Amino acid sequence: IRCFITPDISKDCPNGHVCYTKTWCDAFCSIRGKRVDLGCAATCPTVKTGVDIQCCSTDNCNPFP
Amino acid sequence: IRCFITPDITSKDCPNGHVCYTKTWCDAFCSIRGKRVDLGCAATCPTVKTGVDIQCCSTDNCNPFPTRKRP
Amino acid sequence: IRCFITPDITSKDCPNGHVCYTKTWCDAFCSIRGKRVDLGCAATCPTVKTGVDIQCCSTDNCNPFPTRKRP
Amino acid sequence: IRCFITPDISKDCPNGHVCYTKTWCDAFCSIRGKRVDLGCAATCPTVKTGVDIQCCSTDNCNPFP
Amino acid sequence: YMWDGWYM
Amino acid sequence: YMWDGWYM
Repeated sequence: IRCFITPDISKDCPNGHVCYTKTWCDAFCSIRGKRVDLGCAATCPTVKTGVDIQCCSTDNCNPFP
Repeated sequence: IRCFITPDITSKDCPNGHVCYTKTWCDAFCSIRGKRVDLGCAATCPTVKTGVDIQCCSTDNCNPFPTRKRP
Repeated sequence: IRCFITPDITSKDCPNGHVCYTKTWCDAFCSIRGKRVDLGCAATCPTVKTGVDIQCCSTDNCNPFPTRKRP
Repeated sequence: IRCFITPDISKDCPNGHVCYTKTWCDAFCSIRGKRVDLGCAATCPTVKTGVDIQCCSTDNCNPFP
Repeated sequence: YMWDGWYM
Repeated sequence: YMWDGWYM
């Protein structure tokens, strides 16, 4: 599967991996917008309160928002 | 509740019932540096005064650094 | 000359004779985000206008983000 | 020799080392003041335009400014 | 970051 | 940083 991997923004990841888009606010949220992390992992990563992750299973499915 | 707490820029965990806040005010260095801008959490909201600009909110990470959202 | 150049916050090398500058202005998002604050270097200083606040200086790293140095 | 090592702010460094204080502006210089790095090295480190380094050879000679 | 610039 | 706070 092909995923975007920041800060490259496209890589070939092993079949079975998912692409992901993590977004969340840090203290600069009103100054620079949300933090954005694009990558791929063998399973959808776990995160915490305040972090949005979208995991998807098709090529290039996690472009920069 | 999660709040930003200066001097760091990452979210921190505060006890249930606290409010996140921002506070822009003149400390000892105002004549040299301008107003200080603190991010914190507290059980009650701090007080609005002639020289103190304050934001208070009760949802996670709701107190990033203030900006003027207009020209 | 060394100047700060956004979006990064670290010093960069610019050709001899350039000036460091800051430029605070309204881009397309001013109604949502407020004024943009750019740091750069150029051969000439950008222009001061009713809506544009500008600093220009000619020494290394002289253009950090602007602040209001008073209450 | 004893030097301050940020962010510890005091460590024992081998005899012959020097303590140092590096200070310099990043783009936050007017917002948070200068960057500050305290450490020790076998020789006074080399730096660049815009960076001030003070190297000293006595215990605790590089305190936070 | 989402934005390509710094805003006040 | 030199200062223990953020200033505007």
